[PDB]
Amino acid sequence: AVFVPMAFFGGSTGAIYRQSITIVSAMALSVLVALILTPALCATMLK
Amino acid sequence: GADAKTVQDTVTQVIEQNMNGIDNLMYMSSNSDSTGTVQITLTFESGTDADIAQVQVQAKLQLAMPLLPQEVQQQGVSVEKSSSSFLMVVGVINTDGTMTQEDISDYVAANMKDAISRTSGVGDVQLFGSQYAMRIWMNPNELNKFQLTP
Amino acid sequence: DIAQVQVQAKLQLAMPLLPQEVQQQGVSVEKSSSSFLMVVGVINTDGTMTQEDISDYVAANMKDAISRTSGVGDVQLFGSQYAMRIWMNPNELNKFQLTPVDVITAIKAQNAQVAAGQLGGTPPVKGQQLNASIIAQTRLTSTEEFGKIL
Amino acid sequence: LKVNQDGSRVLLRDVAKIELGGENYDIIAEFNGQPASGLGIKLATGANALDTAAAIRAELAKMEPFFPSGLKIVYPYDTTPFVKISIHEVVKTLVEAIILVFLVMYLFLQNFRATLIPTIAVPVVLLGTFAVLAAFGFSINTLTMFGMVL
Amino acid sequence: DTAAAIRAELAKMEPFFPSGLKIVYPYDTTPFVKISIHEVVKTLVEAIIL
Amino acid sequence: GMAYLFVRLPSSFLPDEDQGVFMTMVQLPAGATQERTQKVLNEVTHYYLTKEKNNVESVFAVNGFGFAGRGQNTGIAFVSLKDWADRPGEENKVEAITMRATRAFSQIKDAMVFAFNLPAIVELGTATGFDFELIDQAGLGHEKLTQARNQLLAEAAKHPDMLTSVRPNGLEDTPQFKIDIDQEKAQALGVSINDINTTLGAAWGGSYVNDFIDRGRVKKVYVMSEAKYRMLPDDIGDWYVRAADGQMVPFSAFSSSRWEYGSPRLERYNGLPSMEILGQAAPGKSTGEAMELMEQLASKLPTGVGYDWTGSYQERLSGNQAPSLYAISLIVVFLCLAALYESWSIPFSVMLVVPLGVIGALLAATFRGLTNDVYFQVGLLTTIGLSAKNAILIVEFAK
Amino acid sequence: GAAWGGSYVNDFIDRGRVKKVYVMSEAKYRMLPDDIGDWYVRAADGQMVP
Repeated sequence: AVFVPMAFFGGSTGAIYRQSITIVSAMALSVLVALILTPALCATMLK
Repeated sequence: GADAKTVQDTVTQVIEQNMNGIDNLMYMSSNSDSTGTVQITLTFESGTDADIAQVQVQAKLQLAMPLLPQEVQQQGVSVEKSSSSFLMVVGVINTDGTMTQEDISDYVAANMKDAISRTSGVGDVQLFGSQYAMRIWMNPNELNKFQLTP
Repeated sequence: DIAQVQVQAKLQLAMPLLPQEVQQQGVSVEKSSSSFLMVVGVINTDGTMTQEDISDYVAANMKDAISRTSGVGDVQLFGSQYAMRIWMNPNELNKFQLTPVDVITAIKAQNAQVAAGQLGGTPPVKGQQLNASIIAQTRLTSTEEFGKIL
Repeated sequence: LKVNQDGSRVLLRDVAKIELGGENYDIIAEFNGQPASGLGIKLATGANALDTAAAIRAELAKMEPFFPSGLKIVYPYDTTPFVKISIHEVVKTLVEAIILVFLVMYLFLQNFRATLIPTIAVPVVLLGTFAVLAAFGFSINTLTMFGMVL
Repeated sequence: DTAAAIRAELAKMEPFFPSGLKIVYPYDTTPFVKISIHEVVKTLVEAIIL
Repeated sequence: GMAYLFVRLPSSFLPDEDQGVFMTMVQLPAGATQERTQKVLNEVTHYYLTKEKNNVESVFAVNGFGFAGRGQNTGIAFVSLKDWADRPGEENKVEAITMRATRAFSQIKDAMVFAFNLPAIVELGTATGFDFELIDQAGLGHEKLTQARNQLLAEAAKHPDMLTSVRPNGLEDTPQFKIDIDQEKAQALGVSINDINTTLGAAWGGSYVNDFIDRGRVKKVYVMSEAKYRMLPDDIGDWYVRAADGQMVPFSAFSSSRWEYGSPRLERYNGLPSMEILGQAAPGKSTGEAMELMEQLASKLPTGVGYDWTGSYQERLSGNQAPSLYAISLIVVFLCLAALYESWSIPFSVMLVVPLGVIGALLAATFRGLTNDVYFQVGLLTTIGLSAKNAILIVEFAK
Repeated sequence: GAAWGGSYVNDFIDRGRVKKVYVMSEAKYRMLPDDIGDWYVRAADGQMVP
């Protein structure tokens, strides 16, 4: 809600405040990795 | 040969009042030097396909090539994709079997240049020199001597 | 977009087979829409001018920019742009023994731009101090100047 | 050109000098005060930059072997190595940001296997984001690389 | 949209006109669009109210 | 404080970088020659060789080709600096190298040479940056346009306030050698005006005749004249055309010589004559203010003289843009913080951590001389996302 | 052809803008069939021919 709306850019500052989204594929993958897997690993093994 | 005023309204103007009915376009600019040269830039919207627009801008020309001098027709007209800036600038020199700054520009333009512009998406190549040509330097004193003109 | 081309340059293999009268005239390949939308009338109220004077100013200031503007298919002028119009009297032609061929030759001679070179040329003599462009026959301007053609 | 009265032949050499030289002497370049030409390639308005310049050396590579004596290539003004620095110092930056994250995970949790889950987390996320830009059209830009760092 | 910027180009032309040159507007389609919104979006509102 | 440390913090787009590669451009006055400009291109090549061995690997000078346009009045060297490792300090980096290069060329020379690093960018968005363009909308000529642009360059220079730096693109304006061929004189002696126009044209300027084959490849054949028979005005009469009556006739018979004042580069814009105006917003003001205090100067000019911008945003940079972007970033953030929360209080807690992190971002940026460019604008967005974090954790667990 | 129908000869410059030059005849010398004979071509022997 701060990143993708700021990627509603315009003009020669086109791919400038656009390539957020690059950030967010990464954020939603950090959520994915931390919703899959990290839950697993944590249980799988710690102490 | 043409001066600035000549190119201004023999090539430049003719193409400009025949540069219409084109999808997408913010503005148009142009230069017309005293060297007998002209160059128009038709800028388009952001994210416009340079492929389709490279045509469009031309053959919407052409309805105008017959209205130009026969000197300019046989010369190099061109419609290419621009990028105000170079990237690679491959210098070409001689060390051992020495040759001139004229001899080298011919070999560059008669072996490697033709293949470079063709290679992976080059917009336009600028030769730094000139390709050879059968150059003839008419003496006007040995022209009146036998009663003759150019 | 693609079909506007396609239909043409698949033409053109045919422009050389047409008369030279049609080549120099307005050939065109545009996008159609059997119907107008805006029809901006242009008149005079105070400083009165004719239905001929107005069609020139419309076609020499605003029309060139309209067709170019946001995706216009084709503009139809309602009148005509000005032109150096010459009305050959055939009685004052036989009077001096002459034809319309001699009139056309006189305008393609005196009314013509020429590409003269330049002082201190492109390959100069090392040590020249100036380099200026030479002007030659310039294109004619007014109705008086066409009247004084020999 | 002629055959004057007495059987004498006027030739083109008799009236004019004849050497093989450039078609345009308007420009001539030096490379450290040495006589030289060169190819100043300019980009194509959407082309893939470094990929274009990669195969500029593909075409050029096949030219090298058939050169006359002394002809050697040199490389001024070139953009390729700036790309090579923004990867080997971003992907370097990357690695240093992990290595330092690793020791902060050790100082707070002394467990060696606990300072490991987050070390395996972010390398995986990085990679998936490469695959998303590939599917959405983008490239490994100067921008998007800094986007992995932030 | 095309006819919107027909008045964009035309607007910059007006000021540099000789004496008497005035623009007039016959045969024009723009206001038919303006009616099919201010009487559809009007229709809309009346269908709620009722 | 968060405001004051932001309103005063200056605007920008993208930092100009050391690219291991820069260049410097040459330019000569009123109709200089190939010999004159090459003298300056040698002097330039040595500052980079003799007085810059440690920093410069090579030079690639080019005589008679500027980026302003073309002609034997101009020039351009293409520098290729030694790698970054061998260049250690700030002195040995493009900002400092082009600083004392511009100093040396403005000191011991007498033409016009500069030097400049490379806008990564493209060619635009200098920020506090400008490009007006004077258009001739009416039917006046190039002569009356020259004076109108001189009047707008003069008003700018006579009340700046809050200054401005404004110079033309390159109309310089040099003499041209006109030749009036009286046609009643010509056909009297029996010379065709065809013959005369291809005698003056093919001699002085050249004439592309026909193609031949050199060593397998097709090239061109040109025709002109030895250089010495076409250098000055007196060599016009050396050329003799032939008439119908098989006798020679000099050029001086039908020709008259006289100098004029024309332009070596006529520019146009949208099908009408035009002259480019390259200014820069002042060290005080910034762009939106400078441009609008240039528009009322164009309206104080003679009849049949308008204006139009080129091509100078059309929609860019810090906003205009930014605000509307942030605006929605604020209108959403509250939602999401409610799609997993409920109340009318929870989201406000997160929605005033915003300035906590931001003031520190402004401080460090305002501190070491940087600016609100692209990279600071996106370090901001991450900072609100990392405050959102932390804070949300404080809310989530406590609620 | 150039009398009755017109002939696009060559371009000139009116007030800055390039336009066309045309050649034809005053209207009265090309209205009806009898005005064909009013036009006299010239022959190689320097004398007029209707």
